[PDB]
Amino acid sequence: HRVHLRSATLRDAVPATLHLLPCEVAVDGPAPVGRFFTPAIRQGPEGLEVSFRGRCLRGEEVAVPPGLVGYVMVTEFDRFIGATANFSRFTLWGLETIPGPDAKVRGALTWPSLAAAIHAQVPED
Amino acid sequence: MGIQGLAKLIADVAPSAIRENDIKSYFGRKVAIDASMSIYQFLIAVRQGGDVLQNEEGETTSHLMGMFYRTIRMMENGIKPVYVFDGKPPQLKSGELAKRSERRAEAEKQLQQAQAAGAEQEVEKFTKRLVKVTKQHNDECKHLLSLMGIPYLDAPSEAEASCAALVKAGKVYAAATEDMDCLTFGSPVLMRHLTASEAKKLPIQEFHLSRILQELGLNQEQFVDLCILLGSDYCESIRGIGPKRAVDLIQKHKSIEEIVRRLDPNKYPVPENWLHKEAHQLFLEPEVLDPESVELKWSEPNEEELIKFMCGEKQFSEERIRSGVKRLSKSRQGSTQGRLDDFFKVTGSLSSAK
Amino acid sequence: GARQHVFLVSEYLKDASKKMKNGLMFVKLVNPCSGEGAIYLFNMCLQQLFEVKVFKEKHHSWFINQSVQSGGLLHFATPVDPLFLLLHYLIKADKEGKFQPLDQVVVDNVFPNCILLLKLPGLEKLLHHVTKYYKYSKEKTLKWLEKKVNQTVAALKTNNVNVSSRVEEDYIRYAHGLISDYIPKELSDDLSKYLK
Amino acid sequence: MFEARLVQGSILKKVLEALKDLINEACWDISSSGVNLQSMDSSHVSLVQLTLRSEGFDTYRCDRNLAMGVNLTSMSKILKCAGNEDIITLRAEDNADTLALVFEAPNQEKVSDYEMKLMDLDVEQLGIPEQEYSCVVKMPSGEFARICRDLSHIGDAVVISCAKDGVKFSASGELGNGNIKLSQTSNVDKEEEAVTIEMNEPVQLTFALRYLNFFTKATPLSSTVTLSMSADVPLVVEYKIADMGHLKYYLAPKIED
Amino acid sequence: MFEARLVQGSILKKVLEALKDLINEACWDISSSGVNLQSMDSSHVSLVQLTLRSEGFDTYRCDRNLAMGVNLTSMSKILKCAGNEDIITLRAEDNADTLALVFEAPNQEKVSDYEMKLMDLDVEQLGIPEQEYSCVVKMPSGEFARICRDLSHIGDAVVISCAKDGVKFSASGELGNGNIKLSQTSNVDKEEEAVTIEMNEPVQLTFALRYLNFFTKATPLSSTVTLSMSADVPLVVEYKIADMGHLKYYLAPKIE
Amino acid sequence: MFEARLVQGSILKKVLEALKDLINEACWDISSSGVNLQSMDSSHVSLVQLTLRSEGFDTYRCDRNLAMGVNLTSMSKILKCAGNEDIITLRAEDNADTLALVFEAPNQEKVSDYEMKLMDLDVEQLGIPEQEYSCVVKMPSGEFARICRDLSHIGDAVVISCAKDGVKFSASGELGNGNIKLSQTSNVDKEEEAVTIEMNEPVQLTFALRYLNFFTKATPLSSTVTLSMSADVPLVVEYKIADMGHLKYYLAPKIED
Amino acid sequence: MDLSELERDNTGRCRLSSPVPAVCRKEPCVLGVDEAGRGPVLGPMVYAICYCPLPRLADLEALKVADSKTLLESERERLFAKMEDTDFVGWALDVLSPNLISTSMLGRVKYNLNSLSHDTATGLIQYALDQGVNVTQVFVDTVGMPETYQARLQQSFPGIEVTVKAKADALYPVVSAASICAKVARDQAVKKWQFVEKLQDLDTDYGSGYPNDPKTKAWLKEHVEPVFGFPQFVRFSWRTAQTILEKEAEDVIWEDSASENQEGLRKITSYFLNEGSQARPRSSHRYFLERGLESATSL
DNA sequence: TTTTTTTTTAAAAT
DNA sequence: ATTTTAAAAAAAATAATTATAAATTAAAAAT
DNA sequence: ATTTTTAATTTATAATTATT
Repeated sequence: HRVHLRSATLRDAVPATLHLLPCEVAVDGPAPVGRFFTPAIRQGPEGLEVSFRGRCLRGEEVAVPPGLVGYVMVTEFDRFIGATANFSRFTLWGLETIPGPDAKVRGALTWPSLAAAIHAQVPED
Repeated sequence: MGIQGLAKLIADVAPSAIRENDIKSYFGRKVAIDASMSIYQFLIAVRQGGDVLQNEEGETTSHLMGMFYRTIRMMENGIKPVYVFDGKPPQLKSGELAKRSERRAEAEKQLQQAQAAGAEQEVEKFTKRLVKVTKQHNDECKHLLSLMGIPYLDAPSEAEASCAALVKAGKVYAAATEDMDCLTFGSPVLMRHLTASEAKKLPIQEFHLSRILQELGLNQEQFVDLCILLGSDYCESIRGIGPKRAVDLIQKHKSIEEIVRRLDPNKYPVPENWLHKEAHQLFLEPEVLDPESVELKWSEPNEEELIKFMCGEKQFSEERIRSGVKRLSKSRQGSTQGRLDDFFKVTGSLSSAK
Repeated sequence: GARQHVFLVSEYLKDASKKMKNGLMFVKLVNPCSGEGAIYLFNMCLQQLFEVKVFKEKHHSWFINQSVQSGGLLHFATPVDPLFLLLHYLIKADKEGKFQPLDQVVVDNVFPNCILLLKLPGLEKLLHHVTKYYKYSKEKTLKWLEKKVNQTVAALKTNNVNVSSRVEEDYIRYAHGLISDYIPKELSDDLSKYLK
Repeated sequence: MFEARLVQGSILKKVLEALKDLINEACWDISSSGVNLQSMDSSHVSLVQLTLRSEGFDTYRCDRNLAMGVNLTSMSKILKCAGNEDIITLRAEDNADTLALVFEAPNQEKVSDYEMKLMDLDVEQLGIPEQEYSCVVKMPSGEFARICRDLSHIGDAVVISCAKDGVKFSASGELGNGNIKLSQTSNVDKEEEAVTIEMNEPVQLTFALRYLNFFTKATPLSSTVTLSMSADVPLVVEYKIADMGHLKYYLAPKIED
Repeated sequence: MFEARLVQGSILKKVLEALKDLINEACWDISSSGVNLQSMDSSHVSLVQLTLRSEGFDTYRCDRNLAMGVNLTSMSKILKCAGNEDIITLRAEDNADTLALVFEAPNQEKVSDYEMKLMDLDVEQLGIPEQEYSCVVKMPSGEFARICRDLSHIGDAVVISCAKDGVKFSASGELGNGNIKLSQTSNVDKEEEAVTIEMNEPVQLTFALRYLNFFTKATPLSSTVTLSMSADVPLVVEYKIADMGHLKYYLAPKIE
Repeated sequence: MFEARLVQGSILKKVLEALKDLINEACWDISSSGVNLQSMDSSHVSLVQLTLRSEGFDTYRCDRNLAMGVNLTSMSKILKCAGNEDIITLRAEDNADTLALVFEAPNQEKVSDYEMKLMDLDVEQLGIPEQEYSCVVKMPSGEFARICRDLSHIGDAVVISCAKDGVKFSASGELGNGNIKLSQTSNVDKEEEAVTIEMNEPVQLTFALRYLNFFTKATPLSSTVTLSMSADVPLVVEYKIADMGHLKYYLAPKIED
Repeated sequence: MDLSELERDNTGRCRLSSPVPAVCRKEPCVLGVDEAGRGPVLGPMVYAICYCPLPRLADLEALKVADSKTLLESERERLFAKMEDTDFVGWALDVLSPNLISTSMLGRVKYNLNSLSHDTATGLIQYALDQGVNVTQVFVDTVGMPETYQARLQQSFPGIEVTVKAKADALYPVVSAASICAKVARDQAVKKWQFVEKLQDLDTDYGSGYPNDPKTKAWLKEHVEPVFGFPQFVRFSWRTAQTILEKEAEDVIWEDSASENQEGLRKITSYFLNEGSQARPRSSHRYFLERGLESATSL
């Protein structure tokens, strides 16, 4: 299978905000999450405070560096595929703790810093 | 009304008669229970906000549910009840009827006074006091006891007197009534606060007349002269006689005629037309129904006409009543233990009480 | 509706559409070490191959705005040096021990997008440091790895990686495994000799 | 002032290890010919006949017919203070709240006295009669303790039937019927592992099992137990000590409906 | 119709003591070539194999392929009735779901019968592979149960490996990392305390511990047990009970 | 390099199973004459020490001194692995943060190379005087432990008393009273049964039953016991061992106004 | 009468009270804490302290407060309006939101309603001491056997005598006063409730809150959603709530033991049905194992 | 037209 | 100091709902 | 074989509204 990527969906998308759940859910598709998760954000003593299914969620935005702009992608013998949104801000959430330097996703942020270094072309001598 | 402070008297001066048992200690035991004052218990107890629990037909579904679940609470533990219904009230109850009509009249005048006031807890209290039992409650619960097969009786004079009749012939073990005069009527074993809830977890007070007549040192006539001296509902009471001085007075003179022969008429007079002799005759010999004339059997409760009547006429839940009668049937299947005292005589035997 | 994906890519992806209308395309080619299908992205406007790496970690999910997405699938669309995928097909083509032009070097039927690997200028510039005529050289390729390992000795010095196993002389053991995810086990097992 | 001595010391420890799980308080009645304890439990399901005759005592003595109302659990716990060979000696008094229990060493290196309060009791004296029993089954008490202890785990009620060939122990519940046919062993003349059944009427009556675990807790008193059964009578469980006296345990049968 | 009488069924008592804490409801594979057991545990961690050949019985009747649904805790409490030297017969009906155990006295003094209720459970048999295992250790059962209690006293992390100085049942914990060292081959002619090790490949892998304590409830079955260690497979723990049958236990390792 | 090997550490495993309920955390000491302990309990009521002489150890080499911070539940779970004849060995460095223990076999088959972690605690050693006692009582330790278990269930208090004629174990619980005479059996000459009681002044103190039940848990390492008391001093329960050190167990007296 | 602090913030603990009177700033008063909110699956959890001088205990007993378990809501409101008027009757309550108790009892630590109840009780009596209310007697009818509760409260607070028993609303005046204050406070919180989140076609009238109520059950089954379950108003650890979250909402399991209980993993379903799984180091370097990087497979 | 318990503050006499 | 008529008055269940426990419950574990 | 020494079970208090 060959999956062509549409180039018209890169420029016209809208910035938004994204939140990352510290667990898994069985549903993929439409969900009223801005109705509940967004208005229940309380700026407490340790960042951003919210509850989902009774579990306390402490979290904050993790600073994505420039040179790294988030894209939100919808799937669609040649094939096409098409995005819907772009962003630069995502909100990590830990279950009643800030994950911090022990986060596997904050440690995953430095791998494009490695991938800008492991894949630099070596010049000729 | 009733006997004033007889349970208080046993709690004060003769505490060996009380056996504070739990409800599970009668596994396979036959006992007679007053039904009508339990209907009074379930008319003053089963009230929501002062409004009585009724269906859409406008009939009182409170006491049917309450004493149906009472039969479930006795039978799921392993006690077979016997229910007696008070029919014709005795002719000595005229002063008690006059006082009851007077408190009915002042309670209903207080009901209209509180209804004009606009309060609600006083409306709850006065509707708790006012609601009385006619023949509709009695024959509806008689149809209900026909509808499970646990037998029901119609007492000609008094329900606790019929309990005393069926326990003097040994058809049952006890009388489970919070009214005290069945001990004076002749029932040996009383059960007190058996109408308390399962969730209230109140232990049951047992009152044997053997320990009562032993610790009081009295016969039946001296004990009933003591209980008239505390005060009966039928006759009056002497002004100025307490619990303990009446106990000393029965221990001195043993009869009310010798008591008024050896009292002070200048300080302690009897009421006019005082009828302690005929009240004494009525408490020794009331008009009871014969225990051998009725046979005792606890049949399997029929279910389909039970749930038909109970969900059509009374409009209840299917699952609760069906699980209740299933619990009744499997409790009848699995509560078949036999008691050891049925095959022996009884005799007291004390220790060296020093 | 359907499943939904989250990328994290540079903004140089945005300005590579002024020449070709559909000049970006998501394909599957060979893994540089294991040898199976992995999701890559190629360019010919700016002409750099982009590798996509997923953050598939247990018990994470995304709140897409007015939607939901499970799996925690954060995709890392990052630029990749194509020489690992080149050297896989060169060591496949060196098995018969002959020179072979590039049209029939990168040939695979399971991954049918092998036509894309022949259109890159600077192919001979990368091939000079590891090896018209084309024959794979192992010993020249093991000269090229010290220009990549010791480059990442200084590069992960800026990245401040705690490379200790108690979870210069320790970065060499850590950069031993970094390229080993992109070269097979036949090429990295002799690097213990070449770290002296 | 009641004073009693006895030779085999641990027989009292074993019988009050039997009484402690079933009877919580008992009245120790002193007679002229020995000590008798006819008790009946708090739920009217059991009766225990402790005949402790004076022929088995070493130096028995009796001033009057004493009756000590005794809470049995704590004094059974301190009767457990004596050893398996320690000699048990009793001392009492008429106007006293204390019963003296003398525990002494078998080599007499240690002589100890324990006392306890005797909280006075009132016991209904249901008089046992003497009657013919249809199925008198002398049978090992170790085997009986085995059968009741592992028929505890199968259900709640055993049904005991009998015939000429043997006796039946049939316990039911949710987990089927555990019907046990004990063979009448009249062929062997062993003293302990002998099952002898008197054949008068084949009775089929049903019993309890948790309560039977409360009765059968004293197989080192006698190795054999006499089970006397008849039609709708209370059970007789006889724990015969050969010269101390005959201990009898009583259970009412379950009724049918 | 069943007629399965064994001379001494304390083997059956010991295997249902060893199963009543690990598995609650299981399947007895009933076949004409012996008695087999095959059931996964409560969380799909361990499979059972009691490959009991029917040559030890007096007779063996199996009319049809019975799919036996039995719960083992309650019927283990049933089997605890039998003595250590008792004679035990197993009987079941042909068309009914009811199993009727028979216990018989050694000196024919009683006949003891246990009718007991059952329901039809699911039967899911699986195949078995066989490979030349990396480390096969013959080492006795009682000291194995002792050292599994000892490593259970350590913590909840044990690693098993072999080397040329002997096997180590190395247990790691917050108390401290401890070792149990045995000989490679024992010169003791007494077979109840002899340890010998067959080796093909030394490797170390991590195990669970409550499942190990479930495995070591088969202590009075046999004196010696042969354990064969191999990687990327469940373990094989061959409790060989003479010639009438053998017990096997499986345990897939931990992930590191 | 701290080592301690014993052919049979039965005394070690018995006292280290016994002390698991006395002190939750008891820091040891490394001494020239062996191992040393001086630790108080959690409620600060009872005092215990350990002193083992370095004669009978196989390889006891002492380099310097270090306060061995020892968790006693770690000693319970790490000397619970020792069997009937497991040959113990201790191994440590000069400044090891852990401590390794080796348990070899009589037939050299099994070796249990276990290691325990050390926890750092503040160390204090109270001043304990050594003098001559008012009454010295020597009696069997198994007999002492079983009669302590006997008269501890009767209440919560014990009255200690001794004389030249005998030793009084008086204890008056809320259930009742119980007193034990001990006779001087020095005519009988056994190892533990040779009771030798020397007396200087009859003194009477009160003590605690439940902490004495903790104290009696180290019984069968030493079949004999020495008791020793004076006026308003702690009682010294001496579990002295004829070849491996001694165990002196302390408890302060209560006050009764 | 203060309620606007509940309206501006109803996520954590909120304090609703009355100021300290002049005579209670000098006299050693009495203390009373009882419960409302430990019952239902909806609503907040209210503990209240009432306070009154020592000579006024007979006046509080003559105020007819102790019969406050068989009442009606309008009569509760008028008696509340009766006891708010007098200066010697003052009430102080720290209301606990269902957010606060649900985030308490569902952490790593399996926290407890009775433990959080005594923690709220200790913070309440410490704040009552720090407000200038001198007391000597403390009467709390808390749930459970009260002897170790009294020992714990006496170890925490030695200067003030703590006297706790069971079923003490019919025995002590300030206990039933705090009970009826917490009950009318709970009904005030739920009959005038505003949420945190936004809603459409909403219904504030939900029921009484208790799980066997039919209106509460109907609201509890009609406002269930698959992705989030419920708003902040609903407790998330109760058996009816856990029943309908496992029924209607999707399977949500967390990194801790959220009904998963996995130690060691590697089930034999993935060892015998599959013959050999691939033993490839997909996390080839320890960087991708320590940072969770996996190679891409498919879309 | 059909049942009476419980404290308790209470005035009041042996 | 107690003893107590009398006035008044409180005053009365009960399966369903749940969280939180409490002696009970087989069972290791050691005599 | 008992009697510990525990843990993981089965029914226990304290609440509430309705149960109709």
